[PDB]
Amino acid sequence: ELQVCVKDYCFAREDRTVGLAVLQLRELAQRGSAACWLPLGRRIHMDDTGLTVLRILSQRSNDEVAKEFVKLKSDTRSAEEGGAAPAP
Amino acid sequence: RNNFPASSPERLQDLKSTVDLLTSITFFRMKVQELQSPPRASQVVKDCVKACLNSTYEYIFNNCHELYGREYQTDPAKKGEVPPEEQGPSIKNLDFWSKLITLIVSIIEEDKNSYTPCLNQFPQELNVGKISAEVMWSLFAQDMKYAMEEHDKHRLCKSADYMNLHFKVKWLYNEYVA
Amino acid sequence: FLSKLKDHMVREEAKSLTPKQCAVVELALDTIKQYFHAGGVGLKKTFLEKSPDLQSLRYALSLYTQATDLLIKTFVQTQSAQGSGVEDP
Repeated sequence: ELQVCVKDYCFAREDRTVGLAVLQLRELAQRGSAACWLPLGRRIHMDDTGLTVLRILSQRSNDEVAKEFVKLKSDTRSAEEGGAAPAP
Repeated sequence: RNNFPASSPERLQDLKSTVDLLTSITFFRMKVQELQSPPRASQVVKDCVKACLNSTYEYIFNNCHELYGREYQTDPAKKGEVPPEEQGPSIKNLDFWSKLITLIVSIIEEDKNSYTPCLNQFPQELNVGKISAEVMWSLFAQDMKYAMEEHDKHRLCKSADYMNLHFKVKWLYNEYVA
Repeated sequence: FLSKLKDHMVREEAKSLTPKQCAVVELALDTIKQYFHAGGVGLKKTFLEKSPDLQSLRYALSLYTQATDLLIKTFVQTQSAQGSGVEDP
């Protein structure tokens, strides 16, 4: 899956997450090429197994792939300038 | 860094005894208050270090000229408050970036050399020199990438100057970061 | 364990079900199964093995030891709903 994130560039400060979108490449496995307007969220929406895998991967707190995966899924919109919590 | 400067071994020792006190408090919370997951002394300090490093980075990226100025600058007339477009990034020259490279080196050295030994209580968890190199490069590389993109639109420095900068950057990454 | 490493509450490593506690449990379960089987006086081994309750329990257990890539593949294959409309964009 692609994860597309918009961020505000901020030297001296920190680059704020504006929003995040997921595109499943299963779709593209049929489509070959796709034009799409991905709606952006504040956080990625999950089931019990995503949340179970995530809490499992977060215990692998020295695995760099797990660290970056956990960090990447655990990225959410730094709320401000337009809002904190999404819907699923 | 500001509260316990490396230039004061005495404040480095008070700093060391402070982290010995903070272990002693964490131990009191754990042992006397019988708290089960009190704040871990190494993580508590790692936050403070990351904090102090980020305050350092912000301050250097905003004040590169005043800092590189006073700390090294190869012309005494250039030690002062050079324009903000030269204490942060210039479009005219690459010199802010050669200067920022030296600032970064100097800090990672002080952290590696004065603070990593002063703050040995969690040696496995708290290499101050490595936390320094990572934090500072990360913040740098973002800023440098945008700079090179900006130069590319204007081309005020010669091809050669960017090639020289490339060798410096190549060196820097291949030294500290790689 | 939502709280202690899914969630934000504690900077602890949570401690997983460790290989030894994955064992112990898998053996406690085979013993419980043998108990519930009661040498044929209780539930058939076949009902117990096909038990969705047991299979679910085994699945959750299997996750706790699984490799990072396999966990990540599992995430992508399971999180299918992360590709059908964000809500509050």
